[PDB]
Amino acid sequence: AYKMESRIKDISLAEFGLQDMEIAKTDMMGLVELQRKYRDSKPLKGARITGSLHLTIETSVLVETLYELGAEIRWCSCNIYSTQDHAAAALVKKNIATVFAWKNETIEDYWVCLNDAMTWRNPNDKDKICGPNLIVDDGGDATLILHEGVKAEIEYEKYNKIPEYLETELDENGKQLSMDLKCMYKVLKMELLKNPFRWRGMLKDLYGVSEETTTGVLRLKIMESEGKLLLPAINVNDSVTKSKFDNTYGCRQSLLHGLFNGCIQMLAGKKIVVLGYGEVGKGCAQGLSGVGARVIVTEIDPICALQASMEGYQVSVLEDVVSEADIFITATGNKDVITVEHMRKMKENAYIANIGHFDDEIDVYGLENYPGIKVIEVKQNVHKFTFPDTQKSVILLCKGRLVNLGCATGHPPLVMSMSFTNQVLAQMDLWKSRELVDRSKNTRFFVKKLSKELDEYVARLHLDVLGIKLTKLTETQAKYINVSINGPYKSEDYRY
Amino acid sequence: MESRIKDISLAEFGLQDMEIAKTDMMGLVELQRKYRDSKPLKGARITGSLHLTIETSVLVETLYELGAEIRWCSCNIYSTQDHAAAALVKKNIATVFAWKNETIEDYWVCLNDAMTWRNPNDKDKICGPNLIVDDGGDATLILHEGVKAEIEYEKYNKIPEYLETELDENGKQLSMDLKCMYKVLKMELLKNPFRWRGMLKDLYGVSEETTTGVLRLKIMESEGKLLLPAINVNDSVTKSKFDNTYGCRQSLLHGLFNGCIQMLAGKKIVVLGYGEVGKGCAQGLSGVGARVIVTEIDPICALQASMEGYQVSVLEDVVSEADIFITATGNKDVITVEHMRKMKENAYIANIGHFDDEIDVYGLENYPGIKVIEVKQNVHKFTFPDTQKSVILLCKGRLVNLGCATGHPPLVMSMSFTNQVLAQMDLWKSRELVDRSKNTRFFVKKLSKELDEYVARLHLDVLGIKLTKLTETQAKYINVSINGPYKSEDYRY
Amino acid sequence: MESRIKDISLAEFGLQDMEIAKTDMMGLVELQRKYRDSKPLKGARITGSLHLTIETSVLVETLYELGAEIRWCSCNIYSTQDHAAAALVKKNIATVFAWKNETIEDYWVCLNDAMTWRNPNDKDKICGPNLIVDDGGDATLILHEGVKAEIEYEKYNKIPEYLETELDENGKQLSMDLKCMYKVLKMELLKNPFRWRGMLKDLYGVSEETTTGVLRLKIMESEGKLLLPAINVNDSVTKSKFDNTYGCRQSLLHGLFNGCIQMLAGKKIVVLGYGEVGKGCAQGLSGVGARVIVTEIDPICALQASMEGYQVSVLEDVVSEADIFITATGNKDVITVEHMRKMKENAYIANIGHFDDEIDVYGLENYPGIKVIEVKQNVHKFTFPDTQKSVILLCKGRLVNLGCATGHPPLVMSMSFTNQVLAQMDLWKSRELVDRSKNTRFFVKKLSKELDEYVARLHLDVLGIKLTKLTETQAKYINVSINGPYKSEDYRY
Amino acid sequence: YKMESRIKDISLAEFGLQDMEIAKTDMMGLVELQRKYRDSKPLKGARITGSLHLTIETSVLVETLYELGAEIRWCSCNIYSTQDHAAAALVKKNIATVFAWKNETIEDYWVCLNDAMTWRNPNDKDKICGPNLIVDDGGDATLILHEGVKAEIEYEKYNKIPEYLETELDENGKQLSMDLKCMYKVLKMELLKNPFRWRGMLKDLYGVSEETTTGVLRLKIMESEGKLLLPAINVNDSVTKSKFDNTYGCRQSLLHGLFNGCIQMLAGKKIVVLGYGEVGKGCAQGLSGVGARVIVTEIDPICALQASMEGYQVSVLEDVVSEADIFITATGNKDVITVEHMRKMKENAYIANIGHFDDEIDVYGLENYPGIKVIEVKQNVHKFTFPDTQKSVILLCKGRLVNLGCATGHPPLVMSMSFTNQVLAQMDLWKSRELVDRSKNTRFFVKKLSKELDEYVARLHLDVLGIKLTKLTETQAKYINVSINGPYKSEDYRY
Ligand SMILES: NC(=O)c1ccc[n+]([C@@H]2O[C@H](COP(=O)([O-])OP(=O)(O)OC[C@H]3O[C@@H](n4cnc5c(N)ncnc54)[C@H](O)[C@@H]3O)[C@@H](O)[C@H]2O)c1
Ligand SMILES: Nc1ncnc2c1ncn2CC[C@H](O)C(=O)O
Ligand SMILES: [Cl-]
Repeated sequence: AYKMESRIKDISLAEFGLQDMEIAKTDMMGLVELQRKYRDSKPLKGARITGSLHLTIETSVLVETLYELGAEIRWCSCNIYSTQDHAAAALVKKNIATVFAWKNETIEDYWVCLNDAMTWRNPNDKDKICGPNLIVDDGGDATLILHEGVKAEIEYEKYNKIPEYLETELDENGKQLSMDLKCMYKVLKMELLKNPFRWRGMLKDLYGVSEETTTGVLRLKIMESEGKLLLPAINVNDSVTKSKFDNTYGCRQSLLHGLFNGCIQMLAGKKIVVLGYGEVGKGCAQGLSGVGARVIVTEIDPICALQASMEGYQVSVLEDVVSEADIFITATGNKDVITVEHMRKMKENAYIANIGHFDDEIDVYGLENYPGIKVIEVKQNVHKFTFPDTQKSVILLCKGRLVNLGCATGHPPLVMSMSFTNQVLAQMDLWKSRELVDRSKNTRFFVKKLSKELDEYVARLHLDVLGIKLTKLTETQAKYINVSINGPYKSEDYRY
Repeated sequence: MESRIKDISLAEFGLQDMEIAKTDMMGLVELQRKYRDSKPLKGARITGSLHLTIETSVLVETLYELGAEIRWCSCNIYSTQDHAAAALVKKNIATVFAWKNETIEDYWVCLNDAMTWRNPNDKDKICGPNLIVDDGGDATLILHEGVKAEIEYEKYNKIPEYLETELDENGKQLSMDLKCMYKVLKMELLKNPFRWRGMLKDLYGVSEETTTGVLRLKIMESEGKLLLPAINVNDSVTKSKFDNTYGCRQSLLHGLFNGCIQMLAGKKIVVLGYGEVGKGCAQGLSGVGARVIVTEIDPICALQASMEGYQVSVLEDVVSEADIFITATGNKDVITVEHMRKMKENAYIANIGHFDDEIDVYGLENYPGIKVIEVKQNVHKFTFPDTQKSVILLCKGRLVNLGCATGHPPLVMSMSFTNQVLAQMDLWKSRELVDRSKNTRFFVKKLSKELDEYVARLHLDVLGIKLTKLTETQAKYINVSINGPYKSEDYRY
Repeated sequence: MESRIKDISLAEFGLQDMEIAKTDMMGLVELQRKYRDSKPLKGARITGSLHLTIETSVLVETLYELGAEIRWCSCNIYSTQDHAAAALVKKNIATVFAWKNETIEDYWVCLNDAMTWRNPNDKDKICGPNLIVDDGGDATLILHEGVKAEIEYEKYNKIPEYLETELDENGKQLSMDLKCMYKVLKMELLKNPFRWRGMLKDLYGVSEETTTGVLRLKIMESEGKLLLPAINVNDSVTKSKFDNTYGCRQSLLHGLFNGCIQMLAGKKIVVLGYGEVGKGCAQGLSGVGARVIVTEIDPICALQASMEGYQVSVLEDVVSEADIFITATGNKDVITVEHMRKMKENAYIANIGHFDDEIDVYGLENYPGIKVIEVKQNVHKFTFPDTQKSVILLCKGRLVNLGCATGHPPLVMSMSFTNQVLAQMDLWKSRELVDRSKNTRFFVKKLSKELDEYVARLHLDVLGIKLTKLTETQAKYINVSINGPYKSEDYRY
Repeated sequence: YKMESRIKDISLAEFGLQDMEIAKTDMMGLVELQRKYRDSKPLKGARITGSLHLTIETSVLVETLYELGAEIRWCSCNIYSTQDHAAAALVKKNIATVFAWKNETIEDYWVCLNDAMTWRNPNDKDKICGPNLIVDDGGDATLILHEGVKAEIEYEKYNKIPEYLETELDENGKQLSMDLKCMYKVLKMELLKNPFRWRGMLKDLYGVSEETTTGVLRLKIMESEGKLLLPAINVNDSVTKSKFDNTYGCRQSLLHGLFNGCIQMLAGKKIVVLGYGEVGKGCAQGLSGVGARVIVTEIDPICALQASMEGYQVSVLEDVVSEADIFITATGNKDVITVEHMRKMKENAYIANIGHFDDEIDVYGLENYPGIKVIEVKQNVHKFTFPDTQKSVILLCKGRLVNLGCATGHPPLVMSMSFTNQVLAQMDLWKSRELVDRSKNTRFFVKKLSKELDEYVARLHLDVLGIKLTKLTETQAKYINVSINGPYKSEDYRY
């Protein structure tokens, strides 16, 4: 059932995956505790969960936790390069989940895999096609294919034909659509022809989505302000134990791993430009400085720019340092941060990489299609592009995809356990409140966050890993600072 | 002879990494530009025993462009980058005996093969190298032990019984490296017992790369047993204060990130030895949030660690609570099987020193009832049967930055190897001064500060460094020449 | 397992009746409409021991639509309606072990089978239910007596003596229900002596339907021996004040009309017990002209009967003159063999309490030389040899409304069963809060007044009830919320 | 006896005899008559044909007539009211020759009645004759006799089978009821066997005693038109019959009929009782007894006010047809509930009749409505669904008297009171037989039993319920102007 239906690279790699999961668990005490505490009561019993999140060894422990808490699971990765095949094999081999993921997927297969993960069959009702009850999303692709599907079906009924926007290679104003959109549209057209009520049919049983990253939250917020969000949502990224640990300390280590694997050069003494000084950019700069690099920051936000200056970093606009810098790292969550025109001005063998969720930060398409460009594969997922006029080259790590997961194996278990403990709590919250979702009356959905009580709980579960000894307030002390001995200890607007 | 590498087809990826790497190896690039026409090393036979990385192939390419004939092998069983080896053979730069994941027996055969040259006058007769590039002293050791073997072979006119026994002087099992070296020596005594002493007539010197190899040279020098001139490359300022410190700062982290799946942040990481290597390791580990705890025998180095805010303890007081252990002492028996049994569940262990001796890997592997599983390529989890607790060892205790990663980056290696080429050029030009006819003793010397500063000058443009020029009056005030040297001989930088 | 019922071909009749019944079971209809998609009981395994009537079939259907997997049996040998059981099996709504006119032996086997679940992981292993819907407490009893048996079994490493004997502690013959339960318990000790205790880990609660079952839960709670959380459904206002009262007002009459051919008008009919059931019985009997005489032990209840114009006497003073006797006490030995021997020729006897213990049927059946004839299905005339006098007993003293008729009608059962579904949802939603690690003590609780009023709201439309709404000023004056609850916790309605 | 009888199953006999003995504990009037007259046998030699629901209670009536010396033939007066174990008991003991079973077709009903009226000549094997006396309930036995006589006169007048017997329509061109077509089918058949059959029975017919209101109505109509062909006794209007059986009997048996046929709770429901006469009064009382909200319909202003005095709403069917839950007809009239009323009722409304005939409800109109879907809910209970509205109504036992169609009728006590009147009426008719002159006058009347006998029936049942009657002193008897032994009330007293 699980092996037949799953689509993975190689099932024989399962044991390596299982051994790694067990080693990782020494530090993932949040997930370990959740399994110990809830594997019998099963708070997610009966829930069909579709996950779209980089299928790493850390993610396998997340999936395992969901499974032990009673859920059935279908999973895919949210990036073509991030899957670790031995982690994927472990899940399939142990019948923990039906998996559709492998390292180095074509963009076409990426969308087929996501759609496959969203496609369920109900054994209690003639194996009728249905959707998930809950979604674990990272970047919003699962949430996007649902909403774009609903949109495609409404447009389909309106004129009783395939929408024209799904059959063209151009967008609203003559520009070539990204390959990801063309590949998603190809799947949406394929599903309209099979059943044009598919996506709307899924809304009946869908009780929520828990989003992992900043870019996904951005997408959720935009839908919410337009009144187009079709299901409840929990913003996992903005938990303190997520955004202030994963985004920061996780990248501090994983960026370096990615650069070490993709870039052969010494980082020490190099001028490295970190574009964006947010939670991710802060961790990146700290890591880079930690190994002797001279970090130059770019920012649009005056507060973040000043914070960078307070840490001793030069803050410049890209145009003033593009011709002189050695390495460029985008961490903005924005688009067109590094253009082809910027690339043409870079010094010989300047390295370029992105750590934001999507490749849009760098004009990778513009570079690959530059007339007369020459490309060489330096190593797996590292390419050198040479311009014909100047004969100068630039080296791009993993086609602009998040470098820590494209050129390395992402953040280590400890911080992923903090992030994933929030995910499990979010999934439990959405499932346990499923009765309160009413579509025949309200229809308007919102984005929320987990309570500070839970947020603090995530931190408590990981203290023993590092031998942290916490102090306990006396009754008189608690009253003095106006808090309960058991927390929460900070006001809702506290920034840590 | 015919090169022995893993796969010749990897050559293009190797040549391509060499060209990228050269963007930063301006020392070697300059030496090639300046000396490729005059070829100051023309006619020289050079045998090298040094981790065959991409950075090393640029060193080999540089020795080749300067006119030397070359034979090479790696000085560790796991440090060879196969594509780098392939690039060298593909362009006939050198005859190579190297591949990643060699057995100890094959390591010694490769080395022996790299030292074997054929007579440029005759054909059927054998000879040795003129110059040696060594890292750790293994090429130098086999030469000396070979001579020592041939001498005692003639005296008692039979195979010396220490080459046939597996136990040492104290009845304890010899290391696999010694047994495999002794196996090779026995074979050469039967094939030709004048081989090692035959090489002495044409040996003009050795240039040693690392602290541990220099230690071996100094011991042979004090006993009056050194058989050729030697240049200590490790102790150039542009080698010891850059490669050992800043190179490890980045390469230890690379090795740990590849071998150890866990987060270093917040972990109590013990760095055993706070010398040039240890200092760099500590700095890197701190750079990614680790809590570094240092062990030392030298009260000066211990105070230095404390001045950078590090706790300084004895291993026995922290072995049960620490998370990761990193040996950087260049000593032996620093981590014992008894230390390992007291470690917490899934504690990580690794060595960055030149030899595996720092950790008792043999005692671990041969512990009664031990259970071992391969976590990934060159990472093993050992589980003790009495406690059911496990420890994870990176690459069987071999230098972790080259066993689980690709070693230091090109910039610092270019500085280290620029010193190697200059040392080779020095030994070669001074060959007439080596007089064998009268048993004169040989010595260990270092490169001049003039050349040491030169190495630094050649790499300033890589990082956009702008040097200030002294005025004539300023130069006089501090009593130096405008062109250097700028510091007295005992300056520590 | 495969269901064990009388006849699957009766399914269509059952399905039609269920559909007609739903016209009045608007509590269950609404729960299905509102929760069939979200499924608040999804994945829960529910075992039910409750008279399998058409009304119960709609309860089961409701639990199923809300997501549970279900196994069901009846809590009386005569109460199952075969067409109701067939409907459930035909539609795959539940696995059923029930049929009308079961032997006492088959009754305990059916209950035991209903409690047995195939483990979804290891198809070759057994497990128990997560939740239990009980009526009278036999499911709860067999579980607790099972645990007791296994503990006593390991304590002396042999089958406990009390399970292998036909006598009770005082040498008196055990009731057939106990002998048959014990038979099953001995059979399970030999198969798997960890069965019952193994079920506890996944047991989150029991919701109890009737007064007698609640008494049993209350005794276990005070002794500290209750093994799972419990919800007392009987004592919801929308249950005890409707089903027990008005349900019996109609179903007692239906039972009597089917079993007793004689006219009720003018007869002296003794109603033993004037509680919630007796009150309804008395009202129905006098509604068709009978002269009701009440017996009571409670002075308050006795006064209430007197206030409704009924004579209140002790059984002895009227046993020789009364025509019909109806027990509604929930007690035992209310009608003894000696009472029966003093009754007039052709006196009728029936019980409406949960268990047959109210009448000494065993003593009657085993009276020496007693003659018995079957008047009709489940109606027997016993003739004493010494007096030649006869008494006519309805369905061997089993609850007459369900033994000689089809029990209460759908409207009140919907009110009772809507309470059952809410209790099950409550127990399932808070399953994570149950813990057996800390070795905790379990309790009996009741549903809130908010939910109790909601049950009533769900049934107002059935009868065209137009409810008045409080103004904001009125609500403040009587100190309540416009949306209720409207009465304090101790309010008696 | 066992030779001719047509019943379902003789093996049910033991259960029937056993129920008879249990029933007799309360049927003290019948037990007393048997004890007083089994030796003198006042009905000795009388041939009695009965058409009255063959229940256990009726078996006791037949046993009583048999003990009193009569030869008996019996059938039921409804296709669903027979209890098979009761019929079997009579056949096994040779008490009577029986033609009756539960769930007869309408064709079989009339054949059974015709067979119960046919007697073999006591002085000849070959020839056939009629009964001496008739015990009738609803008037069907009486009807077939008169219609038979009418059909014989018509047959001889035009020397051919009367054309109203061959067609299946009435004067208006409307389809005849199935009971009329099947009766005519039998009357046509008998003209071809013996066209003097019915007139030949007159010679020996000494009278009929009628049980129910509807049968009496039929008798009163024949009497007023000068067409009654034999003396008749109105049993329905004895005080110990109409004020007990009709009222208290239905109070219990309507409920038993409803509880068996209708799965729903009666409490709180709006239940319409159409007709508030002796039957309706008892019905309303029983329904209220179990919490129903009774709504009464009436054409009689006196009866309507009576219902209002007991707290019942009085409405016209049209004003409540859309909101009521259950409808019970107790009028003895026709077309009280039409198809159009049925089409307006709420989803799953229940409909039933307790009057003697199904005519009160347009059952034929419902069954033949175009596109109607019908399903059997249980034995004798059907759900009918309309195609345009998709709404349904559930009819109990095709509109036949519900207490006997869906249950087993009144209990023994009141039936004993009704049947003690029947036995007394049979004795009176038989004892006065020589006062019937067929040669002289063909002017027959309907009379009732005297108040003395009426009070006697009540006396015979007082001990069943431990009733203690007070005795008048001589001075008290003179003061209220009655005899110490009754009668105690004037003839017009209404009780
Ligand atoms: N047949 C049904 O459908 C049905 C429905 C509901 C409840 N029940 C059962 O009916 C029984 C009574 O239920 P209830 O809710 O009326 O209980 P209750 O406690 O309200 O009433 C029982 C009454 O019996 C009286 N009593 C006890 N022992 C007596 C004795 N020896 N003599 C006289 N009176 C005595 C008590 O004083 C009490 O008032 C229980 O067994 C219950 O489970 C049956
Ligand atoms: N990249 C490297 N190539 C060759 N040798 C390397 C590299 N990184 C570290 N080493 C080890 C040499 C170093 O100078 C030492 O002394 O051990
Ligand atoms: Cl839940």
